[PDB]
Amino acid sequence: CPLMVKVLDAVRGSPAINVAVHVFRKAADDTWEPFASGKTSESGELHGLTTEEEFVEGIYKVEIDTKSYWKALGISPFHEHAEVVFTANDSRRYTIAALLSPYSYSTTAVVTNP
Amino acid sequence: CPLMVKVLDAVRGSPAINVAVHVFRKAADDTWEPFASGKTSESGELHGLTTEEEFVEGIYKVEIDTKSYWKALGISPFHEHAEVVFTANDSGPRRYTIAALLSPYSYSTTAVVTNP
Amino acid sequence: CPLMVKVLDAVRGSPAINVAVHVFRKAADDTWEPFASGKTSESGELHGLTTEEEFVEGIYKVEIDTKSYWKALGISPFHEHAEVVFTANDSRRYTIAALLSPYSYSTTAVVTNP
Amino acid sequence: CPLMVKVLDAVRGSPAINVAVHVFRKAADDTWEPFASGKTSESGELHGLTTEEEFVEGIYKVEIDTKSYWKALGISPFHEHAEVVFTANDSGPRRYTIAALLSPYSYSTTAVVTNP
Ligand SMILES: Cc1cc(OCC(=O)O)cc(C)c1Cc1ccc(O)c(Cc2ccccc2)c1
Ligand SMILES: Cc1cc(OCC(=O)O)cc(C)c1Cc1ccc(O)c(Cc2ccccc2)c1
Repeated sequence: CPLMVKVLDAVRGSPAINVAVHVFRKAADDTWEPFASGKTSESGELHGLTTEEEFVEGIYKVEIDTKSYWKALGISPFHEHAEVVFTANDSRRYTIAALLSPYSYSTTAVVTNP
Repeated sequence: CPLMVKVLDAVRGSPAINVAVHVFRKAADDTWEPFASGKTSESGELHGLTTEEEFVEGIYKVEIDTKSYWKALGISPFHEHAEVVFTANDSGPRRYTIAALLSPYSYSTTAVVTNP
Repeated sequence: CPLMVKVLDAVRGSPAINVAVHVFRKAADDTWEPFASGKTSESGELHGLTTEEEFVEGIYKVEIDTKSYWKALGISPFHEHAEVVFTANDSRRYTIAALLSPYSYSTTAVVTNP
Repeated sequence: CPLMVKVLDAVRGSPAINVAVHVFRKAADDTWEPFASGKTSESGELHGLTTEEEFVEGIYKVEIDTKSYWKALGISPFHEHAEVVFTANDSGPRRYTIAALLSPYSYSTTAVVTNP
């Protein structure tokens, strides 16, 4: 699929499982419209968010509900969520990886050619 | 000061200089209200965004304009910005440092929260 | 396999391909002895480093030749290499992930139960 | 001072305090010679490790004792330490800040290199 999300937990050294993830596309009036969502699997992965036909060029936001995830582990977190905003440009499979800690997160993009 | 932002460049091993930073606060009607903004200095620091009086409890969004930064350097980066969103001062006033590390296709953000 | 290495490139947004990786186990006299090595694949992965029988408890070092990798891209790097040192403890597949930038690197461990 | 180390804790959103740091320099015979060592302060900073005179060209290793840090907090971390290895002063004297961010199963390290 053209867009995949992979989330890891830096405290336990494991995939971040059952993390809610919502994806939005920016519309003509500059608001975010829901596009896709899911929960990460047992391997911290979220596949089948979209298809090639639907994933057109545009500005996308991937919002990862980190706060609910830490709350379920009984750990006080800093961030309300993690939000990754990017332009999808035709020329390409996107993997958005995120590494979570209660007071920090990192995100990287892996952009590859089939 | 109660809120400070520090930005580094992981390609150039230097502070990220002249990076625009915009801070918003969630209003009663659930919309983002403009709160303060500024530019990182030669040391990659942004001080003086706010005051103890003005920086009340709330949900804040710190948006770091990573894209314009990379573009001025001739790089086409992945992200539009780096965005940090947090509830501030929920148990009384704290001092927040938002530290960000930038690469063209990655960023990290961390918070240092201390009680004066 | 019990030990896997995955390396990403934060400058290009891609797997880090053809990165030399050497693994060492700490011996009784506190020196590092070569244990395994390889180069990352087209997907930035290095599999088949060791087997369950051979990967006993001990202190391991994973040395990732980041400097040669940046040099091949024509980019000046800071670090001589990236070196991840850990205790492998029985109770477990280890993924060591690393995210590379010329002046920074991060590494995380994903430790999972088959 | 020419070499400074700054350490943060990503679990506690605070400086990493009382972290041991050992610095070595590669000798002529290719072995690591002890160069300087110290403990991070209440701000997670380690200053005064060396001087401009003493900090000559060479390959240096900065070893941050992350394991003892986590253990004193009751965590069993993954890594034995965080180790940064770099050629220093190859085009003349520079000032180096080694910044590290710590989680039990992860760490990041970055370098800020400036020309006084
Ligand atoms: C907050 C701060 C105080 C500080 O005081 C030292 C000084 O400059 O005198 C120095 C620095 C480089 C910093 C910023 C800083 C420290 C560690 C660090 O890892 C980072 C960048 C970072 C940001 C997110 C994830 C990993 C790294 C910045
Ligand atoms: C481990 C892995 C598995 C994976 O699925 C395939 C597999 O499990 O073999 C896909 C990816 C991109 C990865 C690597 C990865 C996942 C999350 C993540 O945040 C990072 C980057 C990172 C690495 C170290 C420190 C901070 C951030 C890499």
